[PDB]
Amino acid sequence: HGYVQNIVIDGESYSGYIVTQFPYESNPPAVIGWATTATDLGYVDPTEYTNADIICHKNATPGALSAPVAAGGTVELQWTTWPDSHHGPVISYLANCNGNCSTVDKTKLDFVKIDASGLIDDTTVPGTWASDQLIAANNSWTVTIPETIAPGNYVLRHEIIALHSAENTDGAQNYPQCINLEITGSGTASPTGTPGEELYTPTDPGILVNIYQSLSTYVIPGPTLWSGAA
Ligand SMILES: *[C@@H]1O[C@H](CO)[C@@H](O)[C@H](O)[C@H]1NC(C)=O
Ligand SMILES: *[C@@H]1O[C@H](CO)[C@@H](O)[C@H](O)[C@H]1NC(C)=O
Ligand SMILES: *[C@@H]1O[C@H](CO)[C@@H](O)[C@H](O)[C@H]1NC(C)=O
Ligand SMILES: OC[C@H]1O[C@H](O)[C@@H](O)[C@@H](O)[C@@H]1O
Ligand SMILES: *[C@H]1O[C@H](CO)[C@@H](O)[C@H](O)[C@@H]1O
Ligand SMILES: *[C@H]1O[C@H](CO)[C@@H](O)[C@H](O)[C@@H]1O
Ligand SMILES: *[C@H]1O[C@H](CO)[C@@H](O)[C@H](O)[C@@H]1O
Ligand SMILES: *[C@H]1O[C@H](CO)[C@@H](O)[C@H](O)[C@@H]1O
Ligand SMILES: [Cu+2]
Repeated sequence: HGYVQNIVIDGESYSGYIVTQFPYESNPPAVIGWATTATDLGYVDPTEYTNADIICHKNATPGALSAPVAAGGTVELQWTTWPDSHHGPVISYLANCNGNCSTVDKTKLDFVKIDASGLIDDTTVPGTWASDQLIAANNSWTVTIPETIAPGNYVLRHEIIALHSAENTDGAQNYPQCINLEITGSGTASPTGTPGEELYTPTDPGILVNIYQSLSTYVIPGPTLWSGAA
């Protein structure tokens, strides 16, 4: 359980959607993070992989703000304290809004995988994962905006999938978090994305998986990493 509470881009800081506070305010601030009803700080499970909740988490609505970032620059996402038990991959996607992201129809976002890390080392079961690297780096993850991606208004969908109960059908726990970015630069690529409701299935090898054994490989779920990615 947890959420993205802060975002840093080239020395400027942007509050996340503080789901522990904003849902209970009459006038919460405008932020680049999407609002969600995931008030218990929980997850989306595989029974919702074809439903709108998997896109940007439960009942999510776009943030009213966007953060500028140069193509080729970095975006740092700062999570709340992530529990070590929640081992799994850390996956990040960009989707062009082709318009103002704050009024986008989230079912029309086609997500391009631009960053993904999975099982790092399994010499001691259940292994060291991207989520453990995230914990060690001050509970944060940094992604690079591909330098060739065309400028525009994009959603960054940043996600931890916790696998500690994924040995059972519908056991995986997806924690997606969306923020709005205004990407600048001289990129010209418009890679093909995947609709959020088509990213994952409940039987994917990285989704239905028993991490309490030595794994020789872990297939990170979702579409292929885009060749333009860092
Ligand atoms: C989430 O959206 C559904 C579908 O419109 C709605 O029925 C439900 O009440 C919402 N849940 C909230 C706002 O907590
Ligand atoms: C994008 O839409 C939001 C929500 O209506 C609005 O507040 C904001 O001003 C818009 N951004 C621009 C650059 O027009
Ligand atoms: C570590 O994370 C906290 C909150 O998650 C943040 O306030 C702090 O600036 C971060 N430190 C660095 C060096 O990024
Ligand atoms: O449009 C998708 C396409 O965009 C990139 O710029 C190319 O390098 C290809 O490797 C990739 O498949
Ligand atoms: C490691 O070993 C497993 C069998 O457990 C294979 O499925 C995998 O391809 C790799 O060789
Ligand atoms: C667990 O054992 C497997 C072989 O099945 C190795 O691939 C892995 O590195 C770990 O030693
Ligand atoms: C082991 O093999 C799988 C493919 O079966 C890869 O996806 C993984 O990254 C590792 O190389
Ligand atoms: C990942 O890579 C494959 C080809 O390697 C593409 O077909 C796909 O669209 C994604 O960019
Ligand atoms: Cu949890």
